[PDB]
Amino acid sequence: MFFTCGPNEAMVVSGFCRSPPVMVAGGRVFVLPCIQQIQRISLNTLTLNVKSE
Amino acid sequence: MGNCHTVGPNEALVVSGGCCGSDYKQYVFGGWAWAWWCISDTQRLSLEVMT
Repeated sequence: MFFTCGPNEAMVVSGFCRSPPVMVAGGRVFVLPCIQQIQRISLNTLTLNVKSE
Repeated sequence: MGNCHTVGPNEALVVSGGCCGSDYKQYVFGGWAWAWWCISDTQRLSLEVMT
């Protein structure tokens, strides 16, 4: 089955015959849903209010 | 009966017992493993940052 992510995210795929996990930023990957797992990370910027007192 | 277990890079999976012997630990850190219901148990630990 095909899985897609925007450029704002990276997809990590681990599983059968994919022991070194495949990492794709903004693309499509063919995955076995019951024998391989997909995880994601947001590439967005965070505007942090860094207080000091 | 046996199960196929998929593991993320963030996890250490330890499987005790298996195709290579009796008295041993099988070491996994992402990817996958094959486990026999009564010949090999499966236990995981997170490798993430803790602050």
